[PDB]
Amino acid sequence: ETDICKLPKDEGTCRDFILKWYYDPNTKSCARFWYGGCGGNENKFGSQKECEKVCAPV
Repeated sequence: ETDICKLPKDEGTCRDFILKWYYDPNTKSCARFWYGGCGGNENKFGSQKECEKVCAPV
């Protein structure tokens, strides 16, 4: 959708690890990643369902 969905996965830094989801434009679907708590970007969602609503083509 918006160009935020095309941003790269960014695991960031810091050690407050939380599992997040990001949209992968190459597979047209969201996948999980571990975010460290600092230095990420906006292609980062708390659930697969939210990532898919905001980002996926259908």
